[PDB]
Parts: sequence; structure tokens; C-alpha cells
Amino acid sequence: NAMRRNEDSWLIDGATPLEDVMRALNIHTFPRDENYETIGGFMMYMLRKIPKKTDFVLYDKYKFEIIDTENFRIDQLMVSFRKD
Amino acid sequence: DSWLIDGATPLEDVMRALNIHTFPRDENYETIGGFMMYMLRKIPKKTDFVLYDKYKFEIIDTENFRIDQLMVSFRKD
Ligand SMILES: [Ca+2]
Ligand SMILES: [Mg+2]
Repeated sequence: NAMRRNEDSWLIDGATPLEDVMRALNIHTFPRDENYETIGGFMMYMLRKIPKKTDFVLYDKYKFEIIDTENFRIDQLMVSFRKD
Repeated sequence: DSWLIDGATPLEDVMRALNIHTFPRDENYETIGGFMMYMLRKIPKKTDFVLYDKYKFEIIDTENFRIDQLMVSFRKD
């Protein structure tokens, strides 16, 4: 991708519990089945395809972007407000 | 506050975006990742950082022997 506009964002560990992230972002509508315990797990589901850096999921008010993968998981992601 | 940038971003582009008018160069094409590796001297590891002008440049990821992602923030020293 080209250099991104600097807007408010958070850098988050892919292993952060899903519920913890939803709570902190004030998301009240999300999967409650617990099949994907972590934020990166849920992102991988939503992507369907094999994850790679720069891939992103639009969910609620937000864009969740993979910063890096390691050990076949989303290691770090960035969250910002979505712009669509 | 803090800005996430790709290590492969041309050096001159990042410098100008940050309003840094005085910066190190040689005769080779340079990237922000490249400049940081020059300033670090040591082999790059996540969390390693470079202080230059008003800013801290922190390694967020290394991938393929280069600094892949970095975070820019204001320095505090
Ligand atoms: Ca969080
Ligand atoms: Mg890496």
C-alpha cells in the first residue's frame, strides 16, 4: 500500500481476546459462539483467504488491518475508524 | 500521536512528511527502513528504536532481513 494517512489508531496483538477488543471499541454486536477466541482468529474467519500483511476487515465503525503474521496467525493488527 | 509506516517507504518521502529538512544520505537510494538500519548499526529486532530530529522511529516488524513496519512518534528526551 502507499503511505497511509496518519489518523487515530491502535496497534493490537492478534492474540487479544475477541471480547476484550469489542468491549474497548464499544462494539455491542459481534459473534458470541466463541469459535474464535481472539481478535486475529475472528479476522482470519472474516478474511476467509490466507492472511497477509495489509489485508483488512471492515467491521462495525472500524477497519482492522493485518500488520504482520507469524507462526500462521495474525501477530499484530491496527484498528482505525473506517472511511467508507 | 503515532504513525505506522512501511520500512520500504522511500526515505525522502517520510522525511518530508515529518518536516525533516536535514537528514543523512549517501549516493545510494534509501528507504526509511534502510536509514534506520544505518542509524541502529546493530542487527534490527522488534522494539529497537532510532531517535532523529523530533521523532522516535520504533521497529514494529522485521520481515525478510529488512525493517518491515515501523511506528513514528514524538520523542520524549
Ligand atoms: Ca484492546
Ligand atoms: Mg516478522
